[PDB]
Formats: sequence, structure tokens, C-alpha cells
Amino acid sequence: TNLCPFGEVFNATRFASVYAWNRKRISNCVADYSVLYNSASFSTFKCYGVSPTKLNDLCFTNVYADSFVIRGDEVRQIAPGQTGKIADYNYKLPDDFTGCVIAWNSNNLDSKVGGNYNYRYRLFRKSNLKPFERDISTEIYQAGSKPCNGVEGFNCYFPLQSYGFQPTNGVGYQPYRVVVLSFELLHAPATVCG
Amino acid sequence: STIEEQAKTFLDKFNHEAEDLFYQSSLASWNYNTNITEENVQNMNNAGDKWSAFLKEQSTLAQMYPLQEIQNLTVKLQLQALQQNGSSVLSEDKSKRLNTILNTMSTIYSTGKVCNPDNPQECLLLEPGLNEIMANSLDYNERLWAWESWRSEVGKQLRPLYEEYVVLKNEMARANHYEDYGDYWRGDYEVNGVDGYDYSRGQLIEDVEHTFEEIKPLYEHLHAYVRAKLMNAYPSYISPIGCLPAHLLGDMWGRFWTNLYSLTVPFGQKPNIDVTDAMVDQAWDAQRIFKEAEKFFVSVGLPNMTQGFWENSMLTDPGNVQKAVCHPTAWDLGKGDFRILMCTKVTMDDFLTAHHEMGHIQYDMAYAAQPFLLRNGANEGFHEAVGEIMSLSAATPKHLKSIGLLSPDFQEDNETEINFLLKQALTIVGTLPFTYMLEKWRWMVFKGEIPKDQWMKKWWEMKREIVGVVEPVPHDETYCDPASLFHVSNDYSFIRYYTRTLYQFQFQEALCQAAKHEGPLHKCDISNSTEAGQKLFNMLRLGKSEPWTLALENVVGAKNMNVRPLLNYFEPLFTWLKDQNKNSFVGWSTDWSPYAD
Repeated sequence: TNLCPFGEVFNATRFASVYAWNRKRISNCVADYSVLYNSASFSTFKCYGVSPTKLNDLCFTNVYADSFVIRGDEVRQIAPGQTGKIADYNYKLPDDFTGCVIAWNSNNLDSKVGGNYNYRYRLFRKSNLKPFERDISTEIYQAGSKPCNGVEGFNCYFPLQSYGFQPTNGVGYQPYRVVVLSFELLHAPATVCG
Repeated sequence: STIEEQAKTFLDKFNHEAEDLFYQSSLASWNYNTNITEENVQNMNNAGDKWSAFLKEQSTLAQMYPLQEIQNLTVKLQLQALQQNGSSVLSEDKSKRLNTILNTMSTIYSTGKVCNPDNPQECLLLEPGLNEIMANSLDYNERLWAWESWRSEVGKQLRPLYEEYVVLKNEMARANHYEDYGDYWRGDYEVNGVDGYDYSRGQLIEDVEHTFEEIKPLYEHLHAYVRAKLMNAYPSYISPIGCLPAHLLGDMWGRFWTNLYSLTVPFGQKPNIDVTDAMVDQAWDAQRIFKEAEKFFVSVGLPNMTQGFWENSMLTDPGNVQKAVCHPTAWDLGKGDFRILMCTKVTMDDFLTAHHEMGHIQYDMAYAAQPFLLRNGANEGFHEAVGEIMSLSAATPKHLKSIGLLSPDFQEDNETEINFLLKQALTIVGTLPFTYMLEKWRWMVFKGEIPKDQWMKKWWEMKREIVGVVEPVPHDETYCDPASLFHVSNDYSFIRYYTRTLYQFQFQEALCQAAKHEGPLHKCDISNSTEAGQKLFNMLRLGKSEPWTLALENVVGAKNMNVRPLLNYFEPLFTWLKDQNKNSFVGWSTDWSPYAD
């Protein structure tokens, strides 16, 4: 019997940005969550709905693993019932969330001298996000009634602003890689338990 | 679909783009201050010009949102600091003449050398050259040569440049809907939009000259004691009835009187308080000064320093392989990175400075949650006041005995508390008329209150009336004496050194009455008391988002700028100074002159 490929979600060499967060449908494998508490390298391990003790006694149908890179003080926005520039425009968790959230510092892989401008985020979106909705869009945010035919000018801003990741930044500005496991029970058979 | 909706939307584009350019303009400016090198001087000028040009494209975009239609007072504070054109209202000739003058006015001040053309031994640099001869010399002509011949070239090649600097910066402020340029420097203390807390730009003149009518009975006794003690050093030069000569106050202009303490001690047979012989014998280094300065701010409730504070900041002079301008500046680079740059040594003057330049960082760490245009002090003399109340608390013998520095059986008497206050009165009270008179001079040269012929006659008419200082030999109109100072040539505001004094005792009387002290104010201390540092942190975290009259009411309870704490600090000295001045002449006469023959 096989193990779950958690070595592709947590130890990936290049993560994604929070506007275009990845998602991996993990199913039909013997998931070992007991080595995740004892790793002692995750800065934040918050489990909503489930317990860290009940995670090896219960079996789930689908375990979705959403991975992205955010700032230091925006890890608190990845929580059921938060608001900000990430929990409303980039990655919104539903209010009845039933999963666990991983978060750990990655300053020595995601920050180069001079700036690592590969990670971006939605700064301006014309509405709010539904829970677990991802929309990659490069549309110029019409903040008025002019209108603007693509030309980024007066009160028509580009929504994807980049992250200024540098190795000399503070704790609250250093890149925290975040993996969000979202367990669920559906009307299919379930075989993901340790 | 409303202007206040598009204003917050525009500032979210600003705060998430200016923060990525202010860091690269400060990290590149940090690399020049640590490495004085021909390569790193351009990286602070290429990346420093990317932010200097960024604030010009946003100041042309932010003026499309009128400030009459926005009702949120937080947005109107960020847009008022962004819609100001500055020097963009001038033409191409006048803006080029201004930057040519400012790059040349700071050049003749810094690179002005003093030599005697008749003697080969009389040549020296500025620091530690010309600053040494004007401080620790006991002669009259040795100080007069370093004072007249310093303004014989720097005070003469800065007169026609500063004459054109008056008419250039007046058109910079008359087109910005201010009255003069003197009314542009009082625009930092301006508060509009709040009912009951309206502070006008013209009420700063009404407040500064009202605070001087109470500090003048204290200064007249400090001046009459310093003059009476200078009779024993120069018995054939100073009259004990008139005023003081200019070059005997301690340094090149006479701003601080700190170097006059070594000759005018109150009691010379008493042991002076010092930890310099208690830091080398205990083997203190550059880390232990800041490890013991960090425990002062943790004990009042302010948080610890960052981990990036200890690996990136420069504390020790890094050998001879690289030269670093290590004047003590506390660096707030933005994006949560807080550093500090100073050449530390094992002395008390660098132990109190480490408390002074970490109190700036505990202020910059407090308003980090604010937006980018509100990350500053409540006014200009508000940042330097919260940094120096820590220097007034880390020098008392209650703190120097708490960290094992001072002796456990060091006696404190009546004659010890005076000798500490006269070291403080020459640095704090003695610089108060010198700070007010120069800003009385700049606000009267920008208002057009003087013509050209009394340009240098009405400057020494104010030194012989406010600070009580005569000239040794008269200067004609070809001279220009105030431009020799650093803040006049490099065009800095100077009233921020007058209001930081009146605020640092309003704060300390507010932080000692919160810490429940029973006794005089100069023996007080705020450490080991969380209920006093949490009083200050509710003001430190505000930043510029609140007006400075409401930030004073958060800690003191008075919206005004008051004197009475500063007279309550020096009250054990002012009681003694009256009793030492029964036989002297309290007050001065303008008619005396050393060349009145």
C-alpha cells in the first residue's frame, strides 16, 4: 500500500502565488499527518473543525491541498471568517471550514537580494470572492465611470501587484509558504486515513 | 462612483508601490553610509532618483481628487501630504538654480578650510580639527582666530548664495498658497479639519514667544552664573555687567553650552557621576550597551527588537578596509526592517546615545501599522522628544545603580543633584534662546521685515537682546554669520529643536506621574513600570494619523505646549541659582561692547 504524496505539496521547489494558488486532489492513499506535528518547522498549524488527535482515526473522501506564498502578517487572514487583501480578493476560506492550515517561513528560498518579484496578489477586484473561487484575470480595474479601454491610467489600475520579497525584510514581511488542507466528506467511498 | 471611493483606491496603489520604492531608496542609502565608495554613491543617487521622480508622478495624479468632497479625515491627511507640489511650481531655470545652490551651499560649508597664510603650524581640519580648538581651549585669541577666520571664508562665500536663496524659496511658497516660506515651515504644526483642536500656522509664533516669557527668568540666572564664572578664566576680557563674548560659549556658533561645564562646575571637590571607569573594568562591549538598552524598553512594556535589528545594523567601526560615516542615525528602512548606525565606544556619552537612538526605533516600530504617508511623528519636534526622554531616564543614579554600573554605596546629596542639573542646564536650557532666536531670524527674513542694509545689523541686535551675546569685533553687511551653521546652509527647519525641549519635559512629567514617583523630577525613572510605557505606546502607535494636539492629550492632558514641567525639572537648580546671584547683575545691558572705545 502506498503513502500520500505530501512530498510534492510541502517540499515543492517552486510554490505558487496567492492570486493563482494551486490545488492538488489528494485521494486514495494512506495519509500520515502525525509526522506533521512532530516536524517542528511549521510556524502555524491551526486545525479548524477537526482535531490533531482525530486526524488519524477518521477517513475522508477528498483532501484538497491549496498551496501559495503570502506575507508574514497575512497568514492570519487565511482563516474562516477573516477579511483583508487576501481573504477577500485572493483566497477566501468558507465560514464552516473543516480543514487544517499549514504556514512556515521561507525566507531562504523565496527571497533574493534586490527583490523576488515573482509572487503577486489581487489588489483590486470589482467584487468579493465566493469561498474557494480562483479567477486569474489581468483586467484593468475600472475604479470610476470614465471608462478605460485597457490603458492603465487615471483611476484604472492593474490589479496584480507584486510582492517585494527581500532577505533583509522584517518578520511580518518575509514570505510564509502556506498549505491549506481542506478535508471533506462526500457521497463516494473514502480511503484517506492513517 | 464617489471621490472618497476613488481616493482610498488610489492610495492602495500608492501605499503598495511607494513602500517598495522607499525600501530600495533606503537600503541603497544604507549601503553608502556603511561603504563610502565611488560605486555606492551613485546607487543612492540612481535608486534615490527613482523615488524622487515617483513622488512627482503621484503628486500630479493625486491633485485630481478635490479635498472639499472627501469627509474621511484619514484620507485627507495622506492626500494633503501628497498633493503638495513643493518646488514643482517654479520654472525650469528657477528649479535648476535651486538645486545648483543647494548642492553648492552645502559644499562651501563642509569644504571650507581654515589656515593662517603667515604661519605653517596653524592649519587643521573641521572635526576633530576646528571643533576641538573652539571647545577645549583656555585662550582668548586662540578661540577668536577659530571664530573670525572661520566666517571669513564660509561666512563670505555663502552671503550672495543665501541672498538668492531667499527670493527663490519665497516663490516656492507663494505659489503653494502659503504666505511666505516662513509660513511654510510652520505648516508642520498646522491642524485643520478638527473642531476645537484647530492649530493655525500663525499661532505657533503666538505660542513660541509665549513660552519664552517663562523660560527667560531661568535663563537670565543661568547666564549670570556662567558669566560670573568666566571672570576667573578671562579677567581682562569680560565685563561682569554687560553680555558674553561669542566664542566662549563652547563651539563655533554657541548653540550648546556643553563644553562650558568643564570650567564652570558648581562644586569641584565632589565626585562626578560616571560609568566610563565602570564599563571598561567590567569588560563591556558594543553588544552589552544595546543589550542593556533593550531591557529599558522591555521593562516599560515596549516590545523587543527584531531579529533583523541585530544582524544588519552596524555598531562597531569596521576596521580600515572601509570608511563609514558613523554619525548616530537611527534607520527606519521600511518593510519591518529597523537598523541603527553609530560608532560605539565604552563611554557614558555613547551609553546615553544608545538609549537615545533606540528610542527613535521604538517610535518607528510603533507606527508600522499606519499607511505609508502617516509613518512619521505627530510633528517635526515630536520624534526627537520621545527619543530623548530615555536619555533623561538612563542617566539618573536610580538607573545607573539598577544595572550594576554605579557604586552600591554612592552617596547622593544636595551638592550632587546640582552638578547633574548644571550639566543638563547648559545643554537644554542654554540652547533654548539660541534655538528660538535663529528661528526668530529666519521667520523675519522670509516675511520681508528687514531691508538689505540691516541684514547683518539686525542679527547681532538680536544676539545682544535674546541670548545676551556680543560680537568681539563688528561684522559688516558683507559678512553672513547664520549661514555658517549646518541647518541654515543645508536648509533644515530649526524650530524642531525648540519644541522637542518643551515636549520632552511634558512627556517626562506625564510618564513619572504615571509611574507613581514621589520626589523631584530629575531623580525619577520610568523603567520597571508597565503602566507608564503603555501610556506612551498609545501615543507612539498613532503616528501622523492623529493631530499633535490630540497626541499630547493622550499622555499629558493639555492640548497646548507648556513650560511648567521644564521649570519644575530645573526647580532645585533655579532655587540655588537665585541664592548664588545675590551679588551679581541678573540681566544684561545692550550698550556694552568690547570694542566700545
